[PDB]
Amino acid sequence: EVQLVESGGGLVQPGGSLRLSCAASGFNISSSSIHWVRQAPGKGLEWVASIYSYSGSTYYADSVKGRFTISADTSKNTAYLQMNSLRAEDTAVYYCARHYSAVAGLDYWGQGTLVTVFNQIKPPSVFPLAPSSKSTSGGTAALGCLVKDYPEPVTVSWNSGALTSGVHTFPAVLQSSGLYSLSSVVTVPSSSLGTQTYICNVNHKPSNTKVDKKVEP
Amino acid sequence: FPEHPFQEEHLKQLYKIVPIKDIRNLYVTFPIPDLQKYYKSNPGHYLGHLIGHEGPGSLLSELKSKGWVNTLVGGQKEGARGFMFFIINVDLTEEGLLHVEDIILHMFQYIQKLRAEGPQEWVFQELKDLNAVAFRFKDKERPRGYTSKIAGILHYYPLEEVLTAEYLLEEFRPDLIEMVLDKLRPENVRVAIVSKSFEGKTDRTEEWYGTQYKQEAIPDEVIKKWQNADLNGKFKLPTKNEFIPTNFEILPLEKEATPYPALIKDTAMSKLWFKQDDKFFLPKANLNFEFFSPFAYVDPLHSNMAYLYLELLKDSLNEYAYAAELAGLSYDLQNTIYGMYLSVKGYNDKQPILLKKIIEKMATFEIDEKRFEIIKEAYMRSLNNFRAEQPHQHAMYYLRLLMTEVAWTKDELKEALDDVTLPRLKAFIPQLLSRLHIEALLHGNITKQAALGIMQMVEDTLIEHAHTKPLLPSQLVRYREVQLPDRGWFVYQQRNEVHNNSGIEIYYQTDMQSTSENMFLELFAQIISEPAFNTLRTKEQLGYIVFSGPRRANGIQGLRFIIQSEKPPHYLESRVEAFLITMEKSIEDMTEEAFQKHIQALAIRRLDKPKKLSAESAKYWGEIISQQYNFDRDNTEVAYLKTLTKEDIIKFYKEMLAVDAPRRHKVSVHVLAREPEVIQNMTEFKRGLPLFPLVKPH
Amino acid sequence: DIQMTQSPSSLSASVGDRVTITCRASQSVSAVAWYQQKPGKAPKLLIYSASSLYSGVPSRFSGSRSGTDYTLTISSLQPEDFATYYCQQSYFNPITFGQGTKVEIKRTVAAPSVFIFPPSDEQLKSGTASVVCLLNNFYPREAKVQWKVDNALQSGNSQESVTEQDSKDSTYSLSSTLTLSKADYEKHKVYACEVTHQGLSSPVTKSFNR
Repeated sequence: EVQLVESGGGLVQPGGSLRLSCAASGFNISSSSIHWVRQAPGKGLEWVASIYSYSGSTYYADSVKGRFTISADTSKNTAYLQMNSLRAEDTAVYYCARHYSAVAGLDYWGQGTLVTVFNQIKPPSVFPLAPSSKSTSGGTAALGCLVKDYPEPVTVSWNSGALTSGVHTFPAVLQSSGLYSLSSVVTVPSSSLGTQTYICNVNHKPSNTKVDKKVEP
Repeated sequence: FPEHPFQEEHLKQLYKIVPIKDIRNLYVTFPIPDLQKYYKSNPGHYLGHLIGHEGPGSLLSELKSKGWVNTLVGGQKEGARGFMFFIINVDLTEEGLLHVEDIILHMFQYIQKLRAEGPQEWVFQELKDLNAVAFRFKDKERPRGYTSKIAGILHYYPLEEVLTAEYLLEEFRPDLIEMVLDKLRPENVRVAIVSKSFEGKTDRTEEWYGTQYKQEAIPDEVIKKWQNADLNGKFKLPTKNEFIPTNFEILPLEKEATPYPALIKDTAMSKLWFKQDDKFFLPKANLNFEFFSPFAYVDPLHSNMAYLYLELLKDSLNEYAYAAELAGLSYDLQNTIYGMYLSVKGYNDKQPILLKKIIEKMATFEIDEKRFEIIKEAYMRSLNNFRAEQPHQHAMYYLRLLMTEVAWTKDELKEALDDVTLPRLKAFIPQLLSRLHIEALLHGNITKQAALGIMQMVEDTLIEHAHTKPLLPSQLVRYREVQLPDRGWFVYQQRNEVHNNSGIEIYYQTDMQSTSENMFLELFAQIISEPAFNTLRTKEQLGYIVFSGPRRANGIQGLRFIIQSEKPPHYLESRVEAFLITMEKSIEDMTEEAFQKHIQALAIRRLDKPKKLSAESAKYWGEIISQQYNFDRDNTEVAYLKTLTKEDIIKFYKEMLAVDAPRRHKVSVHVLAREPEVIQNMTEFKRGLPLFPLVKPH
Repeated sequence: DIQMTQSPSSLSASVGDRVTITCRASQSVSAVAWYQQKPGKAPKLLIYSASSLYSGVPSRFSGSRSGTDYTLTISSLQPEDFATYYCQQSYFNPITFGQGTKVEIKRTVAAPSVFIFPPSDEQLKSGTASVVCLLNNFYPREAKVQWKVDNALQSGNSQESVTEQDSKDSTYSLSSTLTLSKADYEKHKVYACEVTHQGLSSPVTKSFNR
């Protein structure tokens, strides 16, 4: 009954100027109307823009007033948003969304798309953590891999994703180089020291980095 | 019709209108029931009072402050006997097209401001007394059309209501104001939008003319946000200008039975002239004030500061002053190269209290920051704009440059605006107002003694603020005008950048205004006027903006030829000289008949009684600014005027105008399009040239 | 332009608990939403008009307006009701959000399990020396992690990547990462992790030798 197909949002350099499709099937933009929303990764939300296609009424935020240009085709029930003056804080996820008849009621959404204005891309490098005989202390031990210096987070797994429980693939933290780094671990006993050597399985989707790395003391 | 024609099928709807002319407009419409029986309070015109009001806390005040809306109009729109309308028709800017609903939200805010504090009584009494006076002291009626108007309302009103048509109000109706407040709801709105940009977008065509529009209903989320969510921002009702509107009585003329304004007070601080109204006997008064002060033309920086002072001064007081101006008292503040120009025009009832508060207001003056920046930038635009205006103004500007004593160019004015800071002006302000001279015209049914006491009061307040001291009578100087060395015919050129048009002004120094020279120059000017209408546009085909004639500046007469066209300037000079030959032989070919019809033409040209106190007061002020005061120059000059011959202007003609002339004072100014002696430096030009004397004050 | 004070940043409560979350506007206004959005997913309107429940949400959620106090009210939590929230004033004025309100769980006081991880050789061939100390299966958050290089306290080069709700017991796993140089790697052999937690009130210090 509601269909919000926003698309076209990809990856771009600063200085560009691109549109922003949204297919609002199931209702009219001449009816209760659509909005744009700035969700950066690991950050809060922010309402970007709003067109009123029945009246042509644009409304912008305090930060991005003027630099963006929203537009609307009522004949295909389809709006667009031309963008200008692209800056490095625009790496985010944007959503098209239907506001309905309420005072703050913006209920339906779409899947969203990734919009990225980016400094650097680097594929990950996969280095195993090395729990050696010096790490062996008491009945508790572990086994792991350091994923270092990569743009969009790496799927990391253990024995092609078999053991998920107790395995913790710590979320990455952006390092000083504008790159991410995380760790995925697995708790192993000290009876397992040398019994089974596990292989962490890395896949980083945009850089296409598939490294199955073995851990040994 | 016992029913409105807009029966909820077409409510809450927009329209998109395609115009031929490039205009853009927004049209809000409310249909409302009959209040024609309710002529006692007339809330629909009361709403027209409250919508198109421009005052403290008003809607349009913020709409200008938001920069979306040029103008608005609202009020009661008549329809049929049964229904009535309530329309709002607004002009559009560029960014007005994006904030439409916001604008309407502010309208709602206004409605809510009326919904919070409810109805008002003193507003009704104030508007009642003001329209009572405005009906009492009406001006005229065109003999055709009037009859069709009052015959238009003759159908609807009893024979006692045909003149007091809507101009009188009996009673107060708070229930009606509640009713129309219930009518001003978003359920009731009818929208239409005009814009050129509606191409390919409007399918639903009008039946007769064939323009195209669209129904395009507003969705409900935009609707529901308006009603329940209601709060107040920067909107406040307007204040009153009561100010004792009682004394409209005429005052009978006293022992001082002069027909011309007498100097009733002279000090080193001020100088005061006074004149009761003999001919018109109206309940009105007009006041003109010059504040003379040295700091005016000291340097381009002081001139900019004086400008900005009066300019932002106007911007400050406008918001306070307009509701009193709405009461029927108009004014103007302007500047002189010498000092400041103050106009106070209106009724006799409250000019002392109003002018009192004006002096108290412009005495204690403050600056806002971004306001100063907008006005600064704005005049900065108006300044570097001066490359792009009409070459007749360009020619008059260069003539008033060359033929005065000192003159600061607009280039200097452009470059100097880098330094206009708030502290520098704020240091300048008390220095300027510290020590100055006053000069005033008081004219109307008023007295001399109360005029002296009020004027005294005023200058005492001037001393009250900054310990004002009078000026010295040696620094009431004026700038003299340059004496040509009796033979020179000099020329130079000025290249315009923008306009592909060449202006040209052909100046001639005759003489100071003696009583002979005024009629010499006026009569000779007119004798070269009408045959120039015959020969220049039709026969010589110079241009369309072709002008010739007198020059009145610094008490010095002059002769000019203002022509803007796209020509070579020496080519254009040559056909001007052909026109000079045409007028020269057209002197000697004059019959008695040309002469007699011509001097009667001059006579009726000059002779006219005044038609309003502001006209005669403006002529008297126009004499006080030239410090001449020759109040009956009219009768003397006319009495002289009939005592002329054909040979009287021949002997006037030759020495100044001929080619072998000993008193030929000729000088032209070339303004070029985008494509004698030379004048290298105008200072070094004006270095070794003499100066004219001034006029003995009578 | 009237901003929003999202309080708190996050909280913790278990299934069948009463959760009240107060966002606060900068001004005394009416027009406020409440959201929910699991990560990598589209959001949901929980509470429209700051007092009413939107259709399509379980009925263990309500809103309330108290002057300026704008409160999301959860009667009973559920195992699926652990997601990021967002409150939202709306006008024609530009719309701001909060930073997100995460719903986490309450559990008994759990002392961590502390692991550690020497760097590999190819890290030193990449210009990297990292040691990863790992607290695990602890609730609540209160712990202290201190690096020791040959019994000398370190700070200023670590990051605390904390995982989400554990699939085992709904605890949390923390990781600290001592980043140094090879000139400080081969020098300091003793890499002790001085962990001090509420449950592990006697501090444990898991070490290795290079």
